[PDB]
Amino acid sequence: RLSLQNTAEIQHCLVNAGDVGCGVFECFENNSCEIRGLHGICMTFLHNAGKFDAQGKSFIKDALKCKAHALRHRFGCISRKCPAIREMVSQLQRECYLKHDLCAAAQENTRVIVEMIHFKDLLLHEPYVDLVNLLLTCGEEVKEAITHSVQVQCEQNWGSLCSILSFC
Amino acid sequence: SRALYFSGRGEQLRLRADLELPRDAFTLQVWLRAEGGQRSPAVITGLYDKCSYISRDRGWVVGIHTISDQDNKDPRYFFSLKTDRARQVTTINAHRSYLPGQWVYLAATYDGQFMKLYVNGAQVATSGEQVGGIFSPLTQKCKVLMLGGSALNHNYRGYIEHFSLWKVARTQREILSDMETHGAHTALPQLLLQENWDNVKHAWSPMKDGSSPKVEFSNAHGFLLDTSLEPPLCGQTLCDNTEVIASYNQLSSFRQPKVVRYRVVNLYEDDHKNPTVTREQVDFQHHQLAEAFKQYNISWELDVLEVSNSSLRRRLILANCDISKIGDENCDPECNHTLTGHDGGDCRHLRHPAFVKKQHNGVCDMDCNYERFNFDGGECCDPEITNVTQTCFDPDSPHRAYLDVNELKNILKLDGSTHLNIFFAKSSEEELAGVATWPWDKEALMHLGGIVLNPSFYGMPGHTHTMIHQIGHSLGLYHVFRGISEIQSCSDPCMETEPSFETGDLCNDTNPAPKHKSCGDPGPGNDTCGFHSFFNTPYNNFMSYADDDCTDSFTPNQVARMHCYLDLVYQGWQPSRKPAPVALAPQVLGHTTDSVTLEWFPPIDGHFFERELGSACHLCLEGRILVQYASNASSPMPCSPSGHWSPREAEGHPDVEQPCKSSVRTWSPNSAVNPHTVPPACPEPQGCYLELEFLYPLVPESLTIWVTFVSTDWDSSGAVNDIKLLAVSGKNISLGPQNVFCDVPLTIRLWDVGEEVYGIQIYTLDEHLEIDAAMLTSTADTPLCLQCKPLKYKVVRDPPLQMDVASILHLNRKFVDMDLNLGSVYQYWVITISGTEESEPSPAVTYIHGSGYCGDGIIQKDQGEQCDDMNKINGDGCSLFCRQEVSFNCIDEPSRCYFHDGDGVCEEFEQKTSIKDCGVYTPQGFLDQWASNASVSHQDQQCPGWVIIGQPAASQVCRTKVIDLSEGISQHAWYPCTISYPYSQLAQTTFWLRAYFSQPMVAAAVIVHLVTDGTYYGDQKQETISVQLLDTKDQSHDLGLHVLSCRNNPLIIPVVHDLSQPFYHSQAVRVSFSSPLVAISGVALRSFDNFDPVTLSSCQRGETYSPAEQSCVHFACEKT
Amino acid sequence: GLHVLSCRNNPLIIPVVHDLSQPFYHSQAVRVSFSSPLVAISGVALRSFDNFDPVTLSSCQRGETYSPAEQSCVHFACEKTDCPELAVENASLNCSSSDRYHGAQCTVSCRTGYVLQIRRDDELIKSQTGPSVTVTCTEGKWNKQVACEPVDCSIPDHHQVYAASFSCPEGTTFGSQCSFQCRHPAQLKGNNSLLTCMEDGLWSFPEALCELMCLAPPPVPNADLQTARCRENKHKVGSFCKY
Ligand SMILES: [Ca+2]
Ligand SMILES: [Ca+2]
Ligand SMILES: [Ca+2]
Ligand SMILES: [Ca+2]
Ligand SMILES: [Ca+2]
Ligand SMILES: [Ca+2]
Ligand SMILES: [Ca+2]
Ligand SMILES: [Zn+2]
Repeated sequence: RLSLQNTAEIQHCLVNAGDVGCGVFECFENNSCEIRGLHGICMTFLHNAGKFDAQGKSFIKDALKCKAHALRHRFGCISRKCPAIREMVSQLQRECYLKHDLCAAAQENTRVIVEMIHFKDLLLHEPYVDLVNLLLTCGEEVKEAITHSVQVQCEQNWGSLCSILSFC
Repeated sequence: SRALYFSGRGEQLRLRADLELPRDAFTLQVWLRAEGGQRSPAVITGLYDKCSYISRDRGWVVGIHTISDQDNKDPRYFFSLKTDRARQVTTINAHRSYLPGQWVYLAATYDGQFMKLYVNGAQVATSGEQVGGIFSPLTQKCKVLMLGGSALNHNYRGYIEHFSLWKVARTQREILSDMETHGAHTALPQLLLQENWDNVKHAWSPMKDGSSPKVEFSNAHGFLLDTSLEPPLCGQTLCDNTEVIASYNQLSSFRQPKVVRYRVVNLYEDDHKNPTVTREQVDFQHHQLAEAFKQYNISWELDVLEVSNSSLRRRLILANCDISKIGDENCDPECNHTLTGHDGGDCRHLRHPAFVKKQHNGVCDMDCNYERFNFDGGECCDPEITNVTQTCFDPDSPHRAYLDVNELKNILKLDGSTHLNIFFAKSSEEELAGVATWPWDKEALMHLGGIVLNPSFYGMPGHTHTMIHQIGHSLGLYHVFRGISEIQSCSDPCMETEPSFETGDLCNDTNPAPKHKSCGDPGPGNDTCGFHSFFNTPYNNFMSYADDDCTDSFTPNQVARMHCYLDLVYQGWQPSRKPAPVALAPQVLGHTTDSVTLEWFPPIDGHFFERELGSACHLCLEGRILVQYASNASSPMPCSPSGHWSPREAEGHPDVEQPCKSSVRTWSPNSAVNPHTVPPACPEPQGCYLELEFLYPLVPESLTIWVTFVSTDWDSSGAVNDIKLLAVSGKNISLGPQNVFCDVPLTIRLWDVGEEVYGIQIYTLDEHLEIDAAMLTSTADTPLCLQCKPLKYKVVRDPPLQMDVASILHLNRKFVDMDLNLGSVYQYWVITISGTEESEPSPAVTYIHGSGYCGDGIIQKDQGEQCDDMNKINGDGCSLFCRQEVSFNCIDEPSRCYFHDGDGVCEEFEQKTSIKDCGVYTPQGFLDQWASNASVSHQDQQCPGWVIIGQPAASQVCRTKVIDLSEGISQHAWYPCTISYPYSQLAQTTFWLRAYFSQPMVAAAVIVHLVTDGTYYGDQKQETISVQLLDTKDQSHDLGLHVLSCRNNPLIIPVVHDLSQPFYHSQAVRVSFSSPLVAISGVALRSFDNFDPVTLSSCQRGETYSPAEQSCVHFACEKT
Repeated sequence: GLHVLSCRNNPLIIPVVHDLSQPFYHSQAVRVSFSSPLVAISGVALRSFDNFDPVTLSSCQRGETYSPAEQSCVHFACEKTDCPELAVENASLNCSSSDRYHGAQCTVSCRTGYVLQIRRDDELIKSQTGPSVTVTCTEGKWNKQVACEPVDCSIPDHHQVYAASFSCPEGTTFGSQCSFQCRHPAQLKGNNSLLTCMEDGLWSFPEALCELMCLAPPPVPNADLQTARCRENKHKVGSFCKY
């Protein structure tokens, strides 16, 4: 259901925007498929890569490069339907994260990622959903910290709604 | 003689210093044949001041470039000149887009004050901006003449012959004399040089590294009696020519009862049951056709073809319903049908998400049988799950409930070359019963053409002349209401306000009409434009959309059109093997005391040789050469191995109606994907490639590609990566990237390819390019043409030949009549003999020996002659039959003719047409006031503002996307040269200019003379200027912000205010902008003609108001 | 367009706004359309201008007038009666008739290097491109006043002569001659440095050039010049000296 003019402008951006920077994911925002936060992903994680350790910086640069390059190359003959677009975006995200060792790098900087993650951000965008879903599969201490953080902000912004949804 | 072939890669030459170079006057004249797709801007020859380090523009340059540099569309010849005394370059271009592959004589004359550029010996450009000598003798050694392309690699691709140059500006008489010499070599005092190319190195030197072009022999300096009878604006074939249609109108022998073999195709089941149309319908429709066309000398041999396939009879043969359509979330009434699932759910909106449970059941569900539910994921299209004849609405399954007519034609592979194949479908549309191929279309003679009809109306009384209307479509007959209803808009150049041979229906006997369904005269309000009513509309004509009962005739012009289209397009359809006659009457070249030369035209189909089947000679041409179109096409599927593919659009002849636009009749990298799917980008520089194959492998001589659209963004590589020739040897001959023009097809010479060649592989990196068709021409006397016999001719005269001559045959289409007598009148005609068979004799020509004839250099108005150039070539301002060509007024015998528009002189009929020569002519102007004083924001001695005062030199030309503003610009225009260039502060200094005028007055518009638009080469932003009008009370009436452009320069800005307020006499115009690169050489008040409410607001009886002078003053006389 | 009704504003006065470039349109009627059945209108009034109407004003010629109050342009019998002796400076007067009666024509033509400025009775100076214009005593009045102005070739810049400074003691008006002086190291080579201005608005051919040569290169320390020709001071731009 993605508009043809949207497809043309996204492929123009991709062939124009380089591998580095937010340029690839900047144009991907404001699309008909409503997959948002990619520009936010790049912007926030390039803010906070300095807070990440040296291995964290290496991993985050590698993941950004993988995302841009792969999402540009594999954006070929996929059907016009948005659900397929979201599925392939999630697949590319998880593939880059697993091939660049998201789990251990997150383990070294659990507090930092706790700082970036926000309840509104996970409530709004499916990318950060994929990130946190993989994060809960990246270490018992890391998943415990992520659960504590998500409970804290979820109850801050929801109150009793968060508790009643989290039955036990 | 000899000619020089330049490949365009830098095979340039410098004139040796042994020969002097003229300083005041000269005349260049060369024969040439320019291949298409030159690197724009392209140079062929030029004089350069090699010692002028900063201003290399001094000198003169000839060549071809595109008018409207941005998104290049107009490749034309040009000449540019800048004398050393002059401060800048003037330039001029050709009148029309140059035709590639044609031998043309080009000349350029400069007398020191008049610069003239003449094509084909006809005047097309004159100017006088540059004055005085080109350069002082002091810099004579600095001047170097260098040919083949500029040092900027602006090379030329093609052939050059007879490089001649005078030291004086020759007259039109002189240049036409030199043209008719066409290669005469002799020394004259004014002739600086006359090159025969025999010893080029004697007077010329090559570039470095031996970049030398090729030397060949001049095939022909000129060819008399140009056979390229181009069809009119609405014309598409030779059948549209007025001369041939008149000849067919006069010759009833040409219209002997036309037996046409037409075949009706019927479909049965496997057991030969359930016909698409019953035999009674076929017989009744054939009888109606016979009754309709016996009076037009037309008889129809009815052939009936039958095909039996039960697997196809059950399914639905949709018409005008594309398979790629349906399910596109948009309602398509032509595709809306129950067997299409109401356009696959687009034309049927309902509460869909209640049937999600119906999915995954493994059984076809009607609610799931829509695009939203993926047509149950193909369950309804699965034959095992359910029947596919009423459920398969998904347009992917090979077992679909429906197909289109084109796929059926692909299955059939019929003999359309010998019969008009008739097919049947469902006529969903109400205005017509189907869509039929035109005679000029690709598929008319191919197995894809035919007429589709609805069996519900076929053979039905009351609905029988609609099939006649479809046949009229198939015979090239335009709609009798064309020119009113079929126009693109009211500005369509095919306005049929009156019945004519070139407007709308192209018939002089068909009254103008709108798209009227009924068979009565349309009432008021039926006009699409609304300008005029309709009188005596041909509703009785079979062609009109009138009801089939009322449509009962065909106008004689339509009869002649059908005759001509049968004779030319449908040669193989008619029975017998009678040879094709000569389309037009033979022409009298010239007569001696007792001998006169006679030539005629080739056969209308063009087949100069015998029409034998199987052998390729049925497409052989003169000189025993062969020319063919693209036979088969293919390309790889994206994201898929191999690909196969077969785009029929990229095959055959070029069919696009208008180039420089994305047209569906062309192959595209985008057009090879699923529309409901993201199109993959074509790969990295290996080359997204489309391969073509030809019907007959052959040793080639030249190749041509009809590009229709191209990406406008990147470089000049033409968006084409490489061309890979496919010979029978299996070798892939790489040609590298080429240069493209959106209209002119790419032409390439194939001299080095001496091997049999069957195909081609075009490689492009473009994601928007389009290719229409391809064509190939063979070398001289190719072996595929030797075995076959060329057609001959016999010339018969009234009175007959005095000597008992059997016409000794005619293979050169030439004869000379020894039998002549002064004053005696003779009638001439010719018969085309294809061996022993006899063709229709050509129309006779009446000639009087020793009498004035069309083409003797003397006008004979009694013959209807409007010009006599003594030349039988169109395009020189005088047509083939002594009628002045459009926009080319001329006098004198022989008629030296000129492009009247744009030369610089205005006349009575140019007032309403030539704004360039006469200006705008509405009663709101237009004697423009020019600046008398000019104050600017950044005034300096280097870049003064007072250059804005008055009209600047018209030789100044706007430069688009300037790298920087040199001091040469400042000498004519003002730009802020004083200010520096800090990129953090260049956007805040609002540079402004105040052009004051000698006497304040209001203006209809504002003329802004932009030398530089201010746009940077690396920036896509067009600079904005805040135009304000400063009046006598100095009120800054800010007209507002407007976008600059070199294309619109001189920019014309309309002026609007409030009616409740009066005008205001504008003393000055202030233009303010944030662009340091904007240079304006002058601002003009396009003054209002004869009205001014300013002082009119205070008038009383006893005092008058000057209309033109636009002020109210006390008066002495009047009121008596 | 659409306007909102109100009893307070009754009678409603609506101004007229249109393109002033286009002429007006003589209103024969006013159409008011509304979707309210309760609207009752008792009269429509055209509140006209004083004396201006570009409609017929757009098509007027010399010899016909335009009535102020009634605002239309019509042919007239009287007016345009003033023909004294036609004197134009720096111009040639080809008079059709020597007498200055009604209908006398005289073509005023600007001479070499002259621009024809046409001053009429009001604030419109229109410099016609044609150097010659025929002023007619239409009913005994010269319909246009004409004059001839001189021309100039502007100041000569470095494009005229490179590596030179241009002095114009008498300006650039027609007949002037500006002198270019070769700024060092450029030197004068030729016959004359006074470039003359013609009627073309462009200066004369360069009778001299300002050649820029580098002097003899200084001896590079601890190095000897290998190029014998370089001991001279005459070394054009790009001359090479090997050390
Ligand atoms: Ca559809
Ligand atoms: Ca189902
Ligand atoms: Ca007609
Ligand atoms: Ca095509
Ligand atoms: Ca004649
Ligand atoms: Ca001719
Ligand atoms: Ca003209
Ligand atoms: Zn039709």
